Amino acid sequence: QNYGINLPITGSMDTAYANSTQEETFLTSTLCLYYPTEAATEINDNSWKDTLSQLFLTKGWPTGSVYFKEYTDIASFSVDPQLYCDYNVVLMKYDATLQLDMSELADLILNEWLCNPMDITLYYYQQTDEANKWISMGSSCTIKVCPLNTQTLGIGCLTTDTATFEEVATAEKLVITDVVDGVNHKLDVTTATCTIRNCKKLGPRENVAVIQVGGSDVLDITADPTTAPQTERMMRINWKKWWQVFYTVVDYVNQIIQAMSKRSRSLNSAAFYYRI
Amino acid sequence: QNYGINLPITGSMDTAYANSTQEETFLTSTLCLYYPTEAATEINDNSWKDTLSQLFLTKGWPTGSVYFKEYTDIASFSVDPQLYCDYNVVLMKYDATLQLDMSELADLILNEWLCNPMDITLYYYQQTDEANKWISMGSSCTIKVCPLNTQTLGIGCLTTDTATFEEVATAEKLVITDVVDGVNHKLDVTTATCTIRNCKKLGPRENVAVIQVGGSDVLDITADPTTAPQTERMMRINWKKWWQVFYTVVDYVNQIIQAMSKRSRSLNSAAFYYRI
Amino acid sequence: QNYGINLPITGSMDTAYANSTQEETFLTSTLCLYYPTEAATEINDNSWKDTLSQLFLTKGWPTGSVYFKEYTDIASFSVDPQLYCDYNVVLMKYDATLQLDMSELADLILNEWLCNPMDITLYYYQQTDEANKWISMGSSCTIKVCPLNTQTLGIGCLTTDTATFEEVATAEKLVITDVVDGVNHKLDVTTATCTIRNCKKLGPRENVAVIQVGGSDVLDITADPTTAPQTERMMRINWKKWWQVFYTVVDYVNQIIQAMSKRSRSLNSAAFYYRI
Amino acid sequence: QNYGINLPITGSMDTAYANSTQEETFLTSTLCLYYPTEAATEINDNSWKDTLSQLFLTKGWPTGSVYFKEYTDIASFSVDPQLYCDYNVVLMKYDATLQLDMSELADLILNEWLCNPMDITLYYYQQTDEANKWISMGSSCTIKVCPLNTQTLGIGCLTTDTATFEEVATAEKLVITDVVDGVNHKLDVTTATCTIRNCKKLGPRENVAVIQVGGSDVLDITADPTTAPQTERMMRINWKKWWQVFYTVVDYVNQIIQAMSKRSRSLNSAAFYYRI
Amino acid sequence: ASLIYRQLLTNSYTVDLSDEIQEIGSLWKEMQYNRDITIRFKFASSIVKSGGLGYKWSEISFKPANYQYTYTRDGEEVTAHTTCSVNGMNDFNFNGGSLPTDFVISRYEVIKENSYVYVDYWDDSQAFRNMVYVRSLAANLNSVICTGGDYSFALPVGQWPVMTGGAVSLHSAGVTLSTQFTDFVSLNSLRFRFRLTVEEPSFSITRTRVSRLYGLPAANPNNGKEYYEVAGRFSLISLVPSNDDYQTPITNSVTVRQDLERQLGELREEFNALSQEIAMSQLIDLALLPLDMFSMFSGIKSTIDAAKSMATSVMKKFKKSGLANSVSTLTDSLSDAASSISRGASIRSVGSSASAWTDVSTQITDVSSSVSSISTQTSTISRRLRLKEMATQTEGMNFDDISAAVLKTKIDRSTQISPNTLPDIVTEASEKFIPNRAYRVINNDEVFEAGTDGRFFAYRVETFDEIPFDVQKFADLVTDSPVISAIIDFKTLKNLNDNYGISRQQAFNLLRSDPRVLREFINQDNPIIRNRIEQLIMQCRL
Ligand SMILES: *[C@@H]1O[C@H](CO)[C@@H](O)[C@H](O)[C@H]1NC(C)=O
Ligand SMILES: *[C@@H]1O[C@H](CO)[C@@H](O)[C@H](O)[C@H]1NC(C)=O
Ligand SMILES: *[C@@H]1O[C@H](CO)[C@@H](O)[C@H](O)[C@H]1NC(C)=O
Ligand SMILES: *[C@@H]1O[C@H](CO)[C@@H](O)[C@H](O)[C@H]1NC(C)=O
Ligand SMILES: [Ca+2]
Ligand SMILES: [Ca+2]
Ligand SMILES: [Ca+2]
Ligand SMILES: [Ca+2]
Ligand SMILES: [Ca+2]
Ligand SMILES: [Ca+2]
Ligand SMILES: [Ca+2]
Ligand SMILES: [Ca+2]
Ligand SMILES: [Ca+2]
Ligand SMILES: [Ca+2]
Ligand SMILES: [Ca+2]
Ligand SMILES: [Ca+2]
Ligand SMILES: [Ca+2]
Ligand SMILES: [Ca+2]
Ligand SMILES: [Ca+2]
Ligand SMILES: [Ca+2]
Repeated sequence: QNYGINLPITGSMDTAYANSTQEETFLTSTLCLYYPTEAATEINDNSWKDTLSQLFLTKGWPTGSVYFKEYTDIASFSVDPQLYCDYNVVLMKYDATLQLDMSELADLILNEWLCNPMDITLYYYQQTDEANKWISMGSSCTIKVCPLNTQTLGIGCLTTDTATFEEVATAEKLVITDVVDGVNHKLDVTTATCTIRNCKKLGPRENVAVIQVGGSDVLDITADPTTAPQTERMMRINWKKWWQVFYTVVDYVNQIIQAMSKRSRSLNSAAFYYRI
Repeated sequence: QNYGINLPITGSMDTAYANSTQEETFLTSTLCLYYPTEAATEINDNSWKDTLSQLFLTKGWPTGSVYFKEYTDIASFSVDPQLYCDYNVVLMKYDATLQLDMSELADLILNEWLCNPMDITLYYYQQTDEANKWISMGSSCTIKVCPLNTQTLGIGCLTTDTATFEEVATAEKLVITDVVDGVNHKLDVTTATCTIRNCKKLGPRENVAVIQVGGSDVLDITADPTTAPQTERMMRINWKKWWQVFYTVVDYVNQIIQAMSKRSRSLNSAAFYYRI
Repeated sequence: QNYGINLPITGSMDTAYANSTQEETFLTSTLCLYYPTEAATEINDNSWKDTLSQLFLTKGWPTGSVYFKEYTDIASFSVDPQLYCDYNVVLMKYDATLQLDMSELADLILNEWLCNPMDITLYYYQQTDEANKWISMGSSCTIKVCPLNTQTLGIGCLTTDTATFEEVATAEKLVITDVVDGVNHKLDVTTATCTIRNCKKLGPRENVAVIQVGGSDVLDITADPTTAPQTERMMRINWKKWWQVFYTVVDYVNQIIQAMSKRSRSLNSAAFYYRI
Repeated sequence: QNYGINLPITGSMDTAYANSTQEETFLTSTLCLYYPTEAATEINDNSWKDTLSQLFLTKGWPTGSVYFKEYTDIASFSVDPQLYCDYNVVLMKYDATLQLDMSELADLILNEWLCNPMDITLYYYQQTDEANKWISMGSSCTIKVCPLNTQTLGIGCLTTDTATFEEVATAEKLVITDVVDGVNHKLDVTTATCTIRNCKKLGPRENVAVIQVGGSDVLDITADPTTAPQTERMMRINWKKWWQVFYTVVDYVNQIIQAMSKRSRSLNSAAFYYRI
Repeated sequence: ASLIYRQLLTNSYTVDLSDEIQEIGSLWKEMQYNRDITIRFKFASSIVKSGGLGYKWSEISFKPANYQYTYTRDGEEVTAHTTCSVNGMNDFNFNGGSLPTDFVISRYEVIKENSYVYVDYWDDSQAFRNMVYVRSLAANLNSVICTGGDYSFALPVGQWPVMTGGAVSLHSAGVTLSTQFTDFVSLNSLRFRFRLTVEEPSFSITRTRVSRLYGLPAANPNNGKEYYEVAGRFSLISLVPSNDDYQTPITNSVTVRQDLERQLGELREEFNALSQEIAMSQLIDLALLPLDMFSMFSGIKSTIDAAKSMATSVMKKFKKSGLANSVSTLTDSLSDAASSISRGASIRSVGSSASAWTDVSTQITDVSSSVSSISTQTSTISRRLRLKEMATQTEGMNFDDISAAVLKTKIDRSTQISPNTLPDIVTEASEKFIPNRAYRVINNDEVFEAGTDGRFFAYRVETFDEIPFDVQKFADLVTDSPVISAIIDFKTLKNLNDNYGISRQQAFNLLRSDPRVLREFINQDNPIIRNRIEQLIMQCRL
């Protein structure tokens, strides 16, 4: 009712716990499963979606409340993935050659990013604080950056010649660039092929969980070298058969959802803070 | 905030006014000017963006805050319009032949919307409330509607024969359909060419203002025939050249922003909040 | 029961029992829809009237309460319009070339007119007050006026020569003539194909609403230049398809009726004032 | 007014009489004279209307208040007769062969009627009260009625064979049919040539006086066989020439209108209120 | 008047019994049509012969047959169409042997007393286009005799067996509405049932050990007759939509709101408007009636189909609403609490001892308003004291009585009735009528009071002064002792006592919601009680 105003909440420590709300949330919420194409290839069944839906119903989710989205690979999924379900679970296959990319993908879907546009042709750009990054996404991103001194002159680069710039990305379908804060950089990006945005990390995204299928703990969703937090929304499982992975996901859907929370930003209370 | 949304906020009617926050708002916000391509063509200059940014800087906007986005025309812009920054100003050129279309675009971007997918191939659909509409957009929409009775038989239209359905749109890049509430409708839409969603009007959108370049007051941002409100965010100006229009926008940017409100920007630039 | 006298009515500003039943309107009153023939042409369905009756019946109007009337165009409809239903809605299409005509049409049906005969052959005519007009209707009304002086001789005209008469209407299906008050005029009218009546504007016609399907607000139901009122019974809607127009009319019929009131001249209360 | 219609009006039996209002009544009213064509033919003059206007002025009517409407004969005038002026005087020439028609015309124009459309092809029709009649007028109206029974079967007539129906009117310009009340009737009428309406007699008209030229007292404005009231508004005179009749009308306009009352002219000129 | 709700729940089992047969099965004006009809019909025969040399028939059975004719009715030449079919037939068989030579009849159908003959009948007359909304329908017909005729069998060898004899009398028993499926339209028709009675002619087959067999085989049931005729009269009463006394539709093919709406959307406003015209004392009189199923559902002017299923349709909708599930959850909680001394820990008591009536639960809790714990406890308890109302554990007249009285007086007045509107308007009314309702329990000249709104009050009967509310005593009193609905709840009682000094007996009766004192106070036009009952009625807003 009172939107856009932060009112303190003064609950008491003695009020009794309420009954479980898990069943009601399962009845009123929708779940999205994101998996790679090789999963559906290995499973090799035209009705596996229906079987998984029936099993989820055995776990309490109403029929039709679970959606199964497919993506080719991590690179294709990193092209502004749109996660719209109340609860999103991304079955991300591990690849030792695509560690950073994997992290980048996680860093984009496990967090909240307030993004404003970037016209590299018009203005120079600097990153104000540690929470500010430059997220670029599209068919192929090649970001070259020229730091500028107080004399708006390139440092180790010429403003006029982009060949002297410094390469931070190459043919990337998603890259999060972190440059030194408080320095104006001239940017040369393949704007025709991909778009760049100045994005502030507000905080975690609670409705998105990432299950790393195979590998080890390699995700680093923080630009800070000193911190590599493995949050409760980053699971890891060893696998041989994709049917096993999906049975594990459906069996422990309770635990997976417990690790997640309703998107704080997408709900009525967030009205005139950012949305809804 | 959210737990305290349903709490009172009490204020004395004698509290001193705070100093003007216009300067702080300009120093901490971003402005987007949406203009048609004919504006850039008629201006016929390659540095006009830089000149406008400098003139805005004269008006208090730091360099890098003002952004310029070009759209070909109302029809193309109406296909899932994106509102990128804190303050959005849309210069809509008036054509007497596209009045409704203009209205629809305004009704899309001057109001908050909560949309859901519509599987027109599988289920029949109803509009529950006067706030409920069907917003469809894409390359080309052609919506045919068949009202049904309690027995699922059509009325004035055979359910199987789409040729008997009632046409409400044809090759529309955007259309907001409003059928009689409480009646089930079978929908035939060109799903290949355009997507339809069941949307609910939540309220006004404060961060989007539309300036109608030439013409008269023709916008109708409410489907109710008895109401044709002209909110403070719907401006109208007369023009003979586009440079005069842009200078008028720059000079009176303070007034234009005054008609708009902060905190209405969302992470996503989309024109609606999508639930699936 | 006391019909010829205006007796004061006293009420309490704190009176309780503010009951209501809009359903009484639906079952007791009849609705009439007046639309142009081109609407039926575009719809091109032989049972669209039945479907619209069904949809209205969804809103509480029993079958047989809603009537649909066809008119070829604004000019043809303007020839002695006869609106007899309890509630009248006229879907008037906008034509930029026929502004005044539309205004005249609205001025004829949105107001209450007390008209007396005019014998231009026998008598000269004045307009006593601001509410006095000369309304002429027919297949082709051509009115020429010669103002006289206190000596009965014409001003800038000869009473014996109609060629000098100042033409004020030419081939009009309907025209409302306003001349200088307190001046006798000789009128030359095509009595064979046009009847002219000396009319007084008593007041609003509560039970007639006009929905303008098209362009901007242009109606001027007041002869006074200084005022161009836009009453609640003058609606305006943007359109591209006629099925959409009729669906908007049906879905918001409750608001359209709310903007109207029972014809104060058509109930037993008004008995022996002018009519029933 | 309407809110105080059902309120008492109290008057002392000693309030002083007001001065004569006939002069102001003439100065603020209009008079209509309805006469046959044979009247003008016998007069055989073009300026006779002007002379009658001047004579009326000598009797106290401003130039412009007296109007003369010409009708061919009683039968033709009976088709949707129109009463235009504040005071209406109808000079009906008596013909011994048209007594009923004369009565019918009188019954139509000396009384207020409230009428509804009659779709004789879709409904059976009852006459609920002695005040309920079926008034049909047109170029030629032929009414055939089949009284049904409680089982919706014709009595003395085959409900499907119109040839067995009962002839109550044949080639009538106007006819007021009165059938037994409480009986459902199946009607077949020459709908192409005439319109039939279900009418209720509300009361006298008080502003229409019928002067019967020649003959005897034959008018019967009440369908009740045991009443032939002769109201003050139905007068009778003897004649040999029409100029004498018109001079009598002019010289006794005071007495003629003393029997009539203002406040009864309807906004419409029609002889009946209509409710569709 | 609350009894009706209970009875619906109590009778809900029969609803299931209905569904079975159903899934085995597959203003207004009254106008009369008594018509003298002549049903002319006939049977058809399906004679499918088996392979071999033709000595064996695979089947000789009945087949529905259509007939058209014209006859005179009250001087009208009326064209009639009929369709005759049979049901419940006896599959006799003849088995001359296992050889291909021997006469074998695999299965031949004979209609006997256990069979039925159905005849759809239609004509182009008026009566048969007015029968869309039917009040009553009943047809009488003279019985007819259908005799079986000869039918020789096509054997190329030896004597030709002949199927002679066989006869049954058709006696009219029941007439209903039915449909005839044409190419492009669908016709409403009258379907007549006929019971069979075996008759003296016994059918036998020659060249066989078959004789003295009774029935009517399907071989030649027409016996060469062009048609079988029954003459009679059918009485129909049709409900034609009319909004005026002078018009009457020739045909009733009009659309009603329920032909287009399955979820009543605006009838809620109709009910809320109807609430204005409710009298107060007479409403109490109606609320004291033990409104049973018959009383509740007898006065509705229904159609032929609607009356046939009103009670069970209402009950089908009734045993799904929040009220029924609350009753079920209360019963399950009581049974579980009685069923195990194991989980007194899981349940937490706001009384001396554990009871399902006295348990605290989810209560997501409302930080919007500063709420005391006692308020939450009392509200949670009162929300089950509602089930006490609907468990015959109350003493005075309860809010459910008022809800039922309002429901009855509104459904009778409401012109919107249909086989789907009365369901979901009785149930949703019981769910949404008087949502905020208070209860009181008396003990040792002290009254405890709770409300679903969270307001609690303790006071003394002799003088209405509030007392420190003693939770854990109100709970023990309310779990066992009679619970009284607070029609005249504390605030109104104190106002009345202060302004209209009431006697000890009057206060005694008002506390226990005695109808007599309530109606006597209403008849005195006492503003306070009238105001309270007005609030209660306006709360019955659906
Ligand atoms: C409440 O909690 C109990 C204890 O586990 C559980 O059995 C029950 O289903 C929960 N929900 C409700 C509505 O009682
Ligand atoms: C506000 O403005 C006043 C006067 O312009 C100035 O003295 C003051 O420092 C400003 N800031 C605050 C917080 O009052
Ligand atoms: C009325 O008539 C009387 C006598 O004829 C005259 O004196 C008077 O002025 C008139 N008017 C009024 C208002 O009395
Ligand atoms: C208005 O409604 C109230 C309660 O809703 C009722 O008491 C009253 O009688 C109604 N009508 C009038 C005319 O007071
Ligand atoms: Ca990357
Ligand atoms: Ca370099
Ligand atoms: Ca940085
Ligand atoms: Ca890190
Ligand atoms: Ca459009
Ligand atoms: Ca159609
Ligand atoms: Ca709608
Ligand atoms: Ca509007
Ligand atoms: Ca001139
Ligand atoms: Ca004109
Ligand atoms: Ca004038
Ligand atoms: Ca004007
Ligand atoms: Ca006649
Ligand atoms: Ca006859
Ligand atoms: Ca009669
Ligand atoms: Ca008589």
